[PDB]
Amino acid sequence: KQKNSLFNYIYSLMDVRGKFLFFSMLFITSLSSIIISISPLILAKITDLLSGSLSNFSYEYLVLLACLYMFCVISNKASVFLFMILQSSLRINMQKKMSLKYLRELYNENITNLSKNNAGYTTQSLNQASNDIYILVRNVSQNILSPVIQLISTIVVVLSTKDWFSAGVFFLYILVFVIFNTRLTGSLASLRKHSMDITLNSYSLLSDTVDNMIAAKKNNALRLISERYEDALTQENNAQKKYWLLSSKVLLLNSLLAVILFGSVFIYNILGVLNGVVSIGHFIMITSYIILLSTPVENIGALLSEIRQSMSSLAGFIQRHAENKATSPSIPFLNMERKLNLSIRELSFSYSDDKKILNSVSLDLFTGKMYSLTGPSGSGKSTLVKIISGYYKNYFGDIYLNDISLRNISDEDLNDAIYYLTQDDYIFMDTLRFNLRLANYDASENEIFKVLKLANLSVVNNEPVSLDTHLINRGNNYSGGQKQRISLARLFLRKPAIIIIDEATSALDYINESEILSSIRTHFPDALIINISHRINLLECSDCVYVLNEGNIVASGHFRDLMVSNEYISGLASVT
Amino acid sequence: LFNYIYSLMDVRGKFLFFSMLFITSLSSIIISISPLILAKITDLLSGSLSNFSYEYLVLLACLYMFCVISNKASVFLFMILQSSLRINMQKKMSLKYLRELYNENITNLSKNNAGYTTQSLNQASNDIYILVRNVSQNILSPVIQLISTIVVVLSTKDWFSAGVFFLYILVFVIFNTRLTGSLASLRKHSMDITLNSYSLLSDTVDNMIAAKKNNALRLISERYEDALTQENNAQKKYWLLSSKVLLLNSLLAVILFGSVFIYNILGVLNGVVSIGHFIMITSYIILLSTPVENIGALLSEIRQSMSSLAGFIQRHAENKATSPSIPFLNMERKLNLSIRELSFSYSDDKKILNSVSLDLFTGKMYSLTGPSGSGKSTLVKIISGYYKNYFGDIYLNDISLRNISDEDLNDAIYYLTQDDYIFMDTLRFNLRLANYDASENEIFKVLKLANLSVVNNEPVSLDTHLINRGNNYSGGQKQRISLARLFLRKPAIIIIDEATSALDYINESEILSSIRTHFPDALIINISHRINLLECSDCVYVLNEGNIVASGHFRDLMVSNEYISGLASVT
Ligand SMILES: CCCCCCCCC/C=C\CCCCCCC(=O)OC[C@@H](COP(=O)(O)OC[C@H](O)CO)OC(=O)CCCC/C=C/CCCCCCCCC
Ligand SMILES: Nc1ncnc2c1ncn2[C@@H]1O[C@H](COP(=O)(O)OP(=O)(O)NP(=O)(O)O)[C@@H](O)[C@H]1O
Ligand SMILES: Nc1ncnc2c1ncn2[C@@H]1O[C@H](COP(=O)(O)OP(=O)(O)NP(=O)(O)O)[C@@H](O)[C@H]1O
Ligand SMILES: [Mg+2]
Ligand SMILES: [Mg+2]
Repeated sequence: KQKNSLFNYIYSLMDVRGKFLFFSMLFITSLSSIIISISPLILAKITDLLSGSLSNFSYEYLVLLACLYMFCVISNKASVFLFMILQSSLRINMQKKMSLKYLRELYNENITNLSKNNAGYTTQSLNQASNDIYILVRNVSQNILSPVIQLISTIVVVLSTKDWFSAGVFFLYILVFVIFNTRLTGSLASLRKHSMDITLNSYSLLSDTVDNMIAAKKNNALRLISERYEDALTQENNAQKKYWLLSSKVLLLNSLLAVILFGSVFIYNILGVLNGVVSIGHFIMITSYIILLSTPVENIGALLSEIRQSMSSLAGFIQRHAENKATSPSIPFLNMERKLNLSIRELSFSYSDDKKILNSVSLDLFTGKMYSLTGPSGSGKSTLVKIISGYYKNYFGDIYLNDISLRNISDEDLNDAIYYLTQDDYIFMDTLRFNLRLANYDASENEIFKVLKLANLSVVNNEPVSLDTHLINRGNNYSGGQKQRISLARLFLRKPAIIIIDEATSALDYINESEILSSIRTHFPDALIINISHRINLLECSDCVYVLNEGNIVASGHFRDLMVSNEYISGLASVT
Repeated sequence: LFNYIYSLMDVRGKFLFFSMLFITSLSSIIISISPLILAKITDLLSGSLSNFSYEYLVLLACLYMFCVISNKASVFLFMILQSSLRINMQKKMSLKYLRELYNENITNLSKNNAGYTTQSLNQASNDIYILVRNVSQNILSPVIQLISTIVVVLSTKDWFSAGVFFLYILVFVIFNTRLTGSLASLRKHSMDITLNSYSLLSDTVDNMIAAKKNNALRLISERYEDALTQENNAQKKYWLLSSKVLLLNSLLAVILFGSVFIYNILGVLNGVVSIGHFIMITSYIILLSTPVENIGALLSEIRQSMSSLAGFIQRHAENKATSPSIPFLNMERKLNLSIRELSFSYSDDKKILNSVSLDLFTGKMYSLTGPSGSGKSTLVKIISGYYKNYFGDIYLNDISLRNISDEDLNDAIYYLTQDDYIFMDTLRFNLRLANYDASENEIFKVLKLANLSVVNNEPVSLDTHLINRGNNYSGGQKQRISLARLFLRKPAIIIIDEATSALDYINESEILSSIRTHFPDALIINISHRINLLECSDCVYVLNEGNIVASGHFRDLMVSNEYISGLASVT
């Protein structure tokens, strides 16, 4: 079932130019194997014409024979050069389509599955898959028809000259070969997959160490960092050496078998020539076939190995990138109301198992009102808003948005209705313009600059901020607060019903914090605002405060009614 | 360059490399006899065909088989040694890179992402591979086969054949070297665009959640599709030149060797040339393709893998200022900080620190505040030796920062960064980052002081597996990992850059209490917008647009300064 899907996926990556280049590669490889299977006869015809006659033969016929042999050799090499030219053209062709499909496949993945591995891993995963496709494209376009043509014609012709021992031992070899190799192909594929996986693990650890280099540098941790990479590389070498040995054994055994079987056919025809039983022409033909047969034998060996091993390694890739999907019913044409109310009913959640993060959160929130959510680090404020923001769908209980459940809301509509301002910032290495166009693609130069004022990012160090400001990796080109302001500026281009601010202002000064938080309520008057904070002034300003403790909502109501009643908020209101 | 590749080979590596060179050379000696054995077989065919002529034909046919067998055994043996050598050189290459990356400056490290550095290793490893190959295979072997050919064809006194043969190698080596550089430049430029593309993929994948939640598939996809289009165009430009060189080299071979074939045909038809010699000549024409091909590779591959490997050494061994350092410095337990007229720019375009003049002392806690963009982080980063391109001076008990080794500075100062850097590993590993030699107990002791010894009424295990960017943990729990690291370290200066923002008053005050307890003589710089730290400090410093605008006690500043007055009014 998955075998059919694999080849259909490779075929789909080929546009019209791609399909021609692939069939041209198959044709040229097939045509040249026809032509080169003629050449051992030409050689035999040259040999007899000369053998016996004492320079008494048609010199014009020898020239015609020698020219035909040359045509064979020239056309076969022209074919090799033409195949590799078409091969690289098809690699280039299929490359772009493959890479975009990956990015688009990664975008449609769930946050839980995305978080599982880093960039180093996903980057090298594409690498392996691309190469796996390449191998499969090659093995199909080159090692299917061509070795069959050359092996069929060889037994047909040697059978025609009524040499039974030669054609016999020849057919015996292809039989013993195809059996022996298939009986060891899977054993190689498993050893190769396990290696390639360890290789991913190693690239994963390199990107992890390089992304956190400053930390390792400042803690003078070269030894600790170096040793855990050195361990990964040692796991890589050992996995590679295990493949190497099996690969080397198969090659040595296949070589020894060829020497024993084809060596006998060579000795047999030598004795046949010495006892006048066999002609020299025929002896040269059998000699010519023994030599010619190596490349189709090689191309079969390759196909049996390469097709199975690249199909195994490519199977594993398609699995960890298209699998994780529960159901998701969604609504066909939903046009959400400008005013939305949130109703969380007996919400329960666990990230893993054994430990529950949200016990039975029951809340009811309404349009145009600001609410504060607080609790100790580990209560699950972020978790709760993440679930409201559709990060996770594996939850017990229900969440409504004006009668409509979250389960029946499309991820596109949900993201248009709600805007979550994350605890950590996500700044793209690009222009400031690009980082803001993330929020709204169709936004004009003015709409974007207007938004900079709202996020207090229109002027930095008495200088006007350019929309063409290049932003370094993780936006570390900008201050902690300036990073927060990028993410805040995004909100102003968006048009949501619910606005979640998860400690999204923590890096800002008292002036900026208040001005932006003011601009949010001004710009979005009907927006329901959930605010996560450990600070009394941010809790004070809200229409109602909710205290989360160990998964359950322990206290509700006005801040003043809570600053003495509740154990946590009294703990906050310890200062002053 | 070649010394760097050679250095990557241990004793087993050097054997495997020389075995590859030897076997490649030996097989080219053996296979260069081959056209003469074919000639002798053609000679015998036009003879008497006596018992002895038949026996001689067989012994001859066996020698040609030995040639063909030994040449193929050599191919199989070479590829076996090549993969063994790849495996061998692989580890040594990769660690040298990581160790080279560790010794790089923060400014240069920040320039490119992991996607880029990961694929940069990929390209260089492959460039080494190619070079190892072209040297071990395409130098002695084609020379042997080309020399013996002209020598033998010259011996049989065929001047036109040996003439046009020598003419071909001459026209070939000239034509190709004329186009090699043009190919290398087109290939390097392509490989660089390839890095740019991997860089954009890792940038997009690392910030996927952001792009997902902003329904930005179109903007994200478009950006990558543009990069891929820049990649294809750069690749197609190489492809065309590569394809043209190959077709022109093929057309030259057809014209030159085709003439040698027609000449010897006419020589055979006019009784001038024997059939035995005519075979030997076509046998030499056919044999010559592989050494011509290996020279075609050597010429083109050695140049293009040297160009792209030159670039890799340039960007990974340069941009070093000076650093005079100190031989054996054993820093005093008590250190005072003296910043005198400090000025700094990141990109010279704008000044970030105007003329910061400060003086700080042992066992005293100081607070630094100001608006976002004033330069609090910048200043402490310079104190922490992140940057060295600064005007003015910074002392540490008479000793200047400029004369302090980055290792000693990192032992004297401990900077708790604005953003957290959690390693995807065990909690144990994240804490062992601070001190390698730390025992299981020293590490658990530190978990208590960090307020991380219990999470959700459950005891925290040192074997807790931490996901990419530590997103397996809460904002505050992340901050606590970085804080726990400080307790394994032994510094004189402790900088806390908004390192407790994600913590509530209780824990913020509780951890900051255990810091002062465990590090009594430590000078503490605290960057905070909150007041529960500013009020706790022995002195407050207000930074505004690069210059230090206010000093003294917090209470004396919420009277004098409007910024400190307004900040305190948030009660
Ligand atoms: C003139 C000479 C030209 C060359 C000759 C070409 C012959 C090609 C032979 C290719 C495949 C044959 C099958 C290989 C498995 C045999 C090993 C064997 O014992 O296999 C037992 C199983 C099938 O093998 P498998 O599970 O895949 O694992 C292989 C492993 O060796 C289990 O232990 O079934 C049978 O016993 C039935 C076998 C018959 C199936 C098909 C026959 C078609 C005949 C040829 C037509 C196949 C189509 C391709 C070629 C036209
Ligand atoms: N991805 C994750 N996998 C497993 N557990 C997690 C994950 N993220 C968070 N947790 C745990 O769930 C608990 C609550 O996490 P979270 O919702 O981030 O917290 P919080 O209450 O908002 N804390 P804080 O923002 O730091 O003040 C913590 O004890 C975390 O360790
Ligand atoms: N790596 C960098 N490259 C270029 N400019 C930078 C860099 N880091 C900081 N800046 C700029 O320097 C100024 C101050 O940066 P920084 O020292 O982080 O700030 P801050 O005043 O401490 N702000 P904050 O901690 O976020 O509230 C800002 O205008 C930044 O854009
Ligand atoms: Mg949180
Ligand atoms: Mg800062």
